[PDB]
Amino acid sequence: MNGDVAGSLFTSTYRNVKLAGKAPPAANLSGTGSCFDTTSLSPARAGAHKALDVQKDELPVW
Amino acid sequence: FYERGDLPIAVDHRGSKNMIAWKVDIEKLDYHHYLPIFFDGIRETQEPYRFLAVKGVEDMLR
Amino acid sequence: MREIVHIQGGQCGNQIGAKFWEVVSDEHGIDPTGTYHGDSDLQLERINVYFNEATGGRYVPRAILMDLEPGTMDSVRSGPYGQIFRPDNFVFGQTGAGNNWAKGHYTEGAELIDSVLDVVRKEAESCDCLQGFQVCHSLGGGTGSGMGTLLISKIREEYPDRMMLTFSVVPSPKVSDTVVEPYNATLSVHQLVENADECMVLDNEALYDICFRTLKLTTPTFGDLNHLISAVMSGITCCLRFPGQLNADLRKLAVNLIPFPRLHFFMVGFTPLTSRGSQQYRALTVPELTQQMWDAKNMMCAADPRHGRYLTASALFRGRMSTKEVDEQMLNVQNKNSSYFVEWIPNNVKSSVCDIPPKGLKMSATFIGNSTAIQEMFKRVSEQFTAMFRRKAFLHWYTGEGMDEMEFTEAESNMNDLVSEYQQYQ
Amino acid sequence: MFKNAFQSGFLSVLYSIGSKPLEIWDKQVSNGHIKRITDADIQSSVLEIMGQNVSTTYITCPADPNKTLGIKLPFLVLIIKNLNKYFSFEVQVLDDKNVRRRFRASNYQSTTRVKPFICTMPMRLDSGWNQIQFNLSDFTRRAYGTNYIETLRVQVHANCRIRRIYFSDRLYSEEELPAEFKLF
Amino acid sequence: REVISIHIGQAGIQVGNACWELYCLEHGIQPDGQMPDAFNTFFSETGAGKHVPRCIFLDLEPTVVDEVRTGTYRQLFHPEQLISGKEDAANNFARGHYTIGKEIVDLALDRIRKLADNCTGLQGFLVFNAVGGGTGSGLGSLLLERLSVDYGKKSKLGFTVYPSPQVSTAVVEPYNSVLSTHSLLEHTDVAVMLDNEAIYDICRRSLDIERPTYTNLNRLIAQVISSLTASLRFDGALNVDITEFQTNLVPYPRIHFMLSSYAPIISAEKAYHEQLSVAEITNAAFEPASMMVKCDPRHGKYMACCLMYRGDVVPKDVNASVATIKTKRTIQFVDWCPTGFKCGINYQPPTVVPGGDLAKVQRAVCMISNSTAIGEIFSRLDHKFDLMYAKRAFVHWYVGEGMEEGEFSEAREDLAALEKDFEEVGA
Amino acid sequence: AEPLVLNSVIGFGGAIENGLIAHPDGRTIIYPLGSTIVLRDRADPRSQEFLQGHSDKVSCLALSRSGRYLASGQITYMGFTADIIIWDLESKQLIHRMALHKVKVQALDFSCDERFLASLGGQDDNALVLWDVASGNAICGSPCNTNFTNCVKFFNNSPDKLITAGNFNMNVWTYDAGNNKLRPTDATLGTLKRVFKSVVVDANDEYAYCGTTTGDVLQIALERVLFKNTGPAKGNVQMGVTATCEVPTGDILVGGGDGSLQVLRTVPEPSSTNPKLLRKMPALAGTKVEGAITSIALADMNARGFTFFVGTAMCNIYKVTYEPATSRLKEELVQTAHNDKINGMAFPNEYSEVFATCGTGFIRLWHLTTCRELLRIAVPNLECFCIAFTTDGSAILSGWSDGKIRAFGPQSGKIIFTINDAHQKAVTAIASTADSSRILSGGEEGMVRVWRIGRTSQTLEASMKDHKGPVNCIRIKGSGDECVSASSDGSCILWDLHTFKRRTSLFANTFFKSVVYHPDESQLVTAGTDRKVTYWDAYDGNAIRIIDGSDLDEVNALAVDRDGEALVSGGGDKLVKLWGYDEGHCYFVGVAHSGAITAVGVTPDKQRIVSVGTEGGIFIWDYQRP
Amino acid sequence: MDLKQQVKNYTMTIRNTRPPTMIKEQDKSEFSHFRALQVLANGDEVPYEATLRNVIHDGARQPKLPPRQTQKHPGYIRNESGGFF
Ligand SMILES: Nc1nc2c(ncn2[C@@H]2O[C@H](COP(=O)(O)OP(=O)(O)OP(=O)(O)O)[C@@H](O)[C@H]2O)c(=O)[nH]1
Ligand SMILES: Nc1nc2c(ncn2[C@@H]2O[C@H](COP(=O)(O)OP(=O)(O)O)[C@@H](O)[C@H]2O)c(=O)[nH]1
Ligand SMILES: [Mg+2]
Repeated sequence: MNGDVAGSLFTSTYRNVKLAGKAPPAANLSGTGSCFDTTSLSPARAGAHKALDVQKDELPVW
Repeated sequence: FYERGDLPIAVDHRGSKNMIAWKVDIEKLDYHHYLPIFFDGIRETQEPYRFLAVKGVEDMLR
Repeated sequence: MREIVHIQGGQCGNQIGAKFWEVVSDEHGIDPTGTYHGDSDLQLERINVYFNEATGGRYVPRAILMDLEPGTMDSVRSGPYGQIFRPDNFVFGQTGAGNNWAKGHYTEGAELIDSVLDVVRKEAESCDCLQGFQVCHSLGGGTGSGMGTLLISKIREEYPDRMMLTFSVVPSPKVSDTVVEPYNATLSVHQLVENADECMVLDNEALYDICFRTLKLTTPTFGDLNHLISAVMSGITCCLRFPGQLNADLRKLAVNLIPFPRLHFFMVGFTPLTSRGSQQYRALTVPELTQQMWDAKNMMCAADPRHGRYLTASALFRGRMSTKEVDEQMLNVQNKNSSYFVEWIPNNVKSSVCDIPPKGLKMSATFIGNSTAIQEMFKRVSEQFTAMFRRKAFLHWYTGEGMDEMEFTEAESNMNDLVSEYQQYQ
Repeated sequence: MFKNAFQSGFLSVLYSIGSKPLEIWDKQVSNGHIKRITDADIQSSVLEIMGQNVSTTYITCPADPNKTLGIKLPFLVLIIKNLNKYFSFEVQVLDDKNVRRRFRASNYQSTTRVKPFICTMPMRLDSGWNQIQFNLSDFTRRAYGTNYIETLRVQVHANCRIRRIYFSDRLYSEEELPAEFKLF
Repeated sequence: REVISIHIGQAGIQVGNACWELYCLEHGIQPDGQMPDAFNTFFSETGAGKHVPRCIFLDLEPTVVDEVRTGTYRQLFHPEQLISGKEDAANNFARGHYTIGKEIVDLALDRIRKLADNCTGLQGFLVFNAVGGGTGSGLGSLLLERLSVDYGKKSKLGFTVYPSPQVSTAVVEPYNSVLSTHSLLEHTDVAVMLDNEAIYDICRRSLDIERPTYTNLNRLIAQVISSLTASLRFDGALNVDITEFQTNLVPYPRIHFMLSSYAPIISAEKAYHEQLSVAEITNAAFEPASMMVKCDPRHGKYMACCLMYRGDVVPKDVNASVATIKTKRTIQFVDWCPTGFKCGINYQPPTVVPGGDLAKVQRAVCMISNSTAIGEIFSRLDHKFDLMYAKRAFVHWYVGEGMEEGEFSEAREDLAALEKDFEEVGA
Repeated sequence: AEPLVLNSVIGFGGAIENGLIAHPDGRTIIYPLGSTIVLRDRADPRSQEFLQGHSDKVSCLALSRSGRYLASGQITYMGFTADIIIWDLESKQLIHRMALHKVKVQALDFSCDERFLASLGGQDDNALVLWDVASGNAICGSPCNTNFTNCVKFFNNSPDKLITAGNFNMNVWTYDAGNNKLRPTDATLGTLKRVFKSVVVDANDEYAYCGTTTGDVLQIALERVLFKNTGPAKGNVQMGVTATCEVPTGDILVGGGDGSLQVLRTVPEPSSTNPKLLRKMPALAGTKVEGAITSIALADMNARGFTFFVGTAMCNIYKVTYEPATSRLKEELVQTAHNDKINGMAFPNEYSEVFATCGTGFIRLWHLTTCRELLRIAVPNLECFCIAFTTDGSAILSGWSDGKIRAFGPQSGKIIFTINDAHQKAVTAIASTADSSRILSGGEEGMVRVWRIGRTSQTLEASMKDHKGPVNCIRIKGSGDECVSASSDGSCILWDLHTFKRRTSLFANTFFKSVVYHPDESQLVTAGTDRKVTYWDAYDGNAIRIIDGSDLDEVNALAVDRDGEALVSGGGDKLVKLWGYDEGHCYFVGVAHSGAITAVGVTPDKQRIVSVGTEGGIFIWDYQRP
Repeated sequence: MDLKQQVKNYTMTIRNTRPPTMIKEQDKSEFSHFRALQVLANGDEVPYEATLRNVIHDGARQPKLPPRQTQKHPGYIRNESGGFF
């Protein structure tokens, strides 16, 4: 229950990246290109969990 | 009970034989809860406690 | 058992606090990573005062860092003994007040004071028996003066029964950094006189003068200035953290040094202070420490103690000594300089002894004097304030942020009457 | 412990405002958690015990299971907050026949069973913060012909916000209670 | 015959931290609490091979208390004896008497109660404190009043340390002293004045130590206490208990302030220098350079005097010495007391504590007298009190704590009446 | 006059940074002693020739890559220039002595081509000077920084240098023959303001590794002097990093502030699929070591593993083996010594191969034949003074600076009793009587006390306070009646036990230091600060004869053979004198004890002489007829 | 008076009931050390660590400081009459 949900965004991000010192997760920046231009949309789905484990030969035999 | 400190007794420590300073008046004291305690305490022979037990028994009986 | 909560505000406050925590960690023998590694057992028994115990044999400081710029936090985490601070005590803004008391006390305060108050209160119940608060800051800046004053107001509103130390550095016309120094200082001291239980007045000019004359150093860097102030900061509280032949409480010092509720502006010194070229030609004895301590050139304020009268004074010693030599030396200093003390308060000297001298020294002392010479510095600031105010210079950036003229008028009146009582009792 | 203590009219065994509130208590947590957080109602630090299984997570009064504290005070008072979940607490007492009775007050049972060793009782709590006073002497008198002598341990279970559990000797009113023991 | 000692404040606790090792050294008790009947007056033998003292050290700061807890005598004092509060009185009489006193004195007195019940032939009380501080003044007076309302009849030897006229280590100590004395009058029966500058001078001249600390002061105070309690502890040719002072040293219900002195304070080489006899030590026990409170008795007249002796002392020489002193005119008595001397003798000589400088003397004398030099001392303290009170300095701390200027006014007028009584009686 | 053969030696200085170093060829170790450097055969503990000539304590060592040239620097009194001394390890002679640095020389470094030396000196000097090896000349110098600089190291091509200041900076200095000047370039730290202690350079000059006092390794890419990834990922070490060494592989062996060894991988690597590199992971968590690490040296090159010699602040030299295949460090301590000045030593009665030597806070029992320390007792923070066995082997008495006398047991080191306060300050002399029931003590107050010890108690008898100065020695006669006390009033007092009185008082102009009974109790031999030994008649007290041996400085050490023919004496100088008793004749030895000798003794079996000085050194000699 | 203090008194009461301990801390053991000394006396091939053992006692409580000087040079200060204290 916070008066402003976005009331901690910048401070939390800065504390995580610098103050606490833990490595910040830097991923999903592929295909965004530069600024001032539209980002190329990837056809991948964010919500979908496309794990699809492939144990082709490491599966033990009964 | 005396070690617990629920007995309202102090020693006068007078020049004559010492009397018992009673924190509360003995008249309204609950005899049912106190008389068996002191009557059981008559048995012991240690110096600081036997005098207290005997004097308390005497005072209640009087 | 007795607990002090430290708060750092502004650039000067944060740097001085970092140096102070380095000094305290060295004195208690804990490494810059947070693990105790000392030899004597005197250190363990009084680490609850400045260090809450943490899992893994690590001790974290009981201080709250407060500012508005990322640069100060980056510098604090950069320096040595910067890894011991708890990362969640960094109450932190984004923009910076920029030498504006309005920006520090009315605009950014309205959204930072709630968070800083929550952290301070939570750290307050983190300790069982509170003793007091100590805040280290400036009186000329924006993020250190205004926000510090607002935090003091809220604290003293919530906890009306605890000691209050405000290590505040004050401007001097010779060493002048910014331009609205009188504007910030007048309002800050206006609130401090009605709010703070005592104020530790410091200034850069006196420290520079001491470093030039006594220490005979070539480049008196900010590190040296902060180290001297840090030595004072540890000396004033050594009594609670170590046993001695005459233990003195912080409230004990407050009662001995405050005869009237508003005459609570003290001036500080430290001894011994000698150059390396002369360290070998000097002994270590109470008479020489006392003469250096009472020398006017060992004082850390731009106010000559000989231009006024000592209402009260106190000396806190560290090291193995004799109370006989201590109190006879105080007798001598009171008798020879009899006219310099007030006449209607006998025994103007309080003395305390502690059994632990600081690391690197055989013996130390700390002077704290409630004299009436501070009125000179206050008049020095007030005349600048009146000169700026008669023309309303710079006043529009204060009036355009919610403020008006009445608070300035009241501050000027308050400072005038306050220096009037200093002069009257002088 | 506590056998040589003074045991005046008031005696606290756990206070939520302190450096180490849980020094004599022995936390035993499984599928749950314990915290010290600031409540949004009384603006102070209180301890939270939460657990999926109320019978698993609890805190006992004496750390050593064999070694038992000694308190002669009749009344035991808790200051808790109702989280609208299952909550229970247990106390051991000693009678003059030198046997150990047990009193367990629970939120999730209906009948009041009386056994030779355990008396299980129902409790009904109000909405927010409330103080419960237990009156060990009267409960011992009602549950058995015995009378109260001594308390051997106390243990509170999951789903509770707790602060200032203590002992007392009288039915103190709110106005006559000392300040640090009040609710506001 | 047993007497119980209680210590309040830093000064009282350290005086006790001297007296107790002196006592166990006298009785041959190792610090852990066992020997390898005379001890019964101080140490109670409990269980088997364990002796515990009859005292309570109590103070609000924990520093001195747990320094004692972790010091040399950890096993001697029972852990329940050492009471410790949380924060100082901060040289505030009101803070020490009304804020933390209401919380600590109840436990303190209900502990001394169990001490008393364990005791059987309790002779009386004796308190160790300095009125300059906050705790030893405020809560000392509070505990005094409560003990008086509890027992009342029994004697209360209060060995109180007052501030030196010109040596000072505080600021509001005149306030603390007058406020404490206002209660010390009508509750204590025998109050013994002690100073610090006088002891500094004593150890400077006689004990020829150039840099004396509090340790030597406490050691010699302990020596005085042991010398005045040796009559109960051991047997002599003429013994007196605590109750002879109560009748021979208090001629009037309110004039009870006794000055103390001790002889011979001799170092190691001066022991071989000077000849130890009775006449010269009795003479040395009377000049101003050998009394524990810095004041000049020649301005006053003696009312009563008591001489305890330890060691190889026969009544012949003390009788001759008292006769010579009475014939001497440099010291003058008062008309209301033709027989102003009370002698007492004990066979055991004083002991030597390794670590002190006092040498093994075959005999010693302790002097306790009543005079008016206390009258000038109280007048001086009253003057330096009213000087500061004229400007209402430091009164805001008291009024904030909860007191007012009322009790200040009554304390001032009560001390004025006390001086009136001294100047009337000395006539 | 003839020199005395020097048998074994125990002792080295572990406080010196990077002091203990191995010769690059063959079997040779070298470490700094008090004010001399000591060579040792790495194979067998046969002490090699010592190299004297230093005015005061040596503080830094350096060795050429070829191992032919050695450089040593010392610390001198304030105002007197410290001198760097150069030695040839093939022909052991002084080659160059250069005195330029004001107070002390911080560090020295030799070049890859063994042509230049870098000298950094002074807490206050802070001037870097470059010398040449061909002649005792100085090429060029420059002030380093406002803050003091700690260490200097060369590259493997050596026109360049790198130094790291103590407080807050780091520089790379290049040397050019065009201007004969040193051009510095400061390091580019992002924000770090760390305090550097030790530095090491790679085998190919790409990076340099410096240990901060914050407790982490710090990597600097050279030729641009840029900051890169920091040290251990698994937190920092318990105190500041104190020692660093370069494995011949791509690893760094780092020794932290609390005896902690770690092997850190040097190759960078990116983690979490980001441009940011992860911290240097520890490829091996080495076990703890008792002493604080101060020196690491790569001793041997073996295809199965790498051997390193590690010095400690507690003066404990360790040999550690590191196996890259199976990551594990194996440690064996090879020698131990005293970290601080030692004073006083004891011999068991008619028993030879036990030494009781005590230093600050430490009692140590040593074995004579093999020099291996058998037992140690440690009190946290105290200064030790006179210690002595009882005439029975039951107890070892020890004085302490706080005024307490403590008695310990020989086996298991159990304390049997202690006196809570024997003297008002430090006690200086303790002696035991033949009956083992009485003990004599003497402190700095100037009083002598006597204590009777019963099976359950310790009682104090009459105490005599004749002396006005510190009591320096106490000696009891075969029967307990007679005991002599020598103090600093210029007087020696003879006491009586049956009645605690004094018989006579021997007097001299200067302070008496040592007094020894002659066998059969015929006479007394005393030594003091008059530089004169004096014979005294034991019965009445009279000066028989005065010998002016060693008039240069004071003498405080005396012992006499069991029969009474030989008399061994110390002094304020560095030589040990061996006189005949009846005649004044010399059989002394000169080269030993870089520090002033403080005590001496002769083994009861008349085979060996043991001497202990103001530095942590025990020198086992060989006895011979005078 | 307080809960922490009461627990401390209980712990210290137990610590006074227990008999005093001569050794605060021990390394290795006396028995193993005796075997190490025995094999050393019998022959060779004994490591240094085997023979070396240390025991730590309570010792001084205060930190280590250089001793005080109580009396200065005798020619500087004197008492009222004369002498050297
Ligand atoms: N004789 C003697 N007096 C002492 C000693 N220590 C303190 N005092 C005296 O005590 C007076 C002040 O009271 P303190 O004992 O210091 O402290 P307190 O009585 O507990 O009062 P607070 O400090 O407010 O808690 C000083 O004026 C000293 O003269 C001591 O060791 N020996
Ligand atoms: N002693 C000391 N004083 C400093 C330091 N940094 C800044 N100051 C002083 O602080 C004053 C300016 O305060 P400022 O930084 O603007 O306060 P802020 O805006 O609230 O952070 C200057 O006059 C400086 O003399 C420091 O590191 N040490
Ligand atoms: Mg006090």
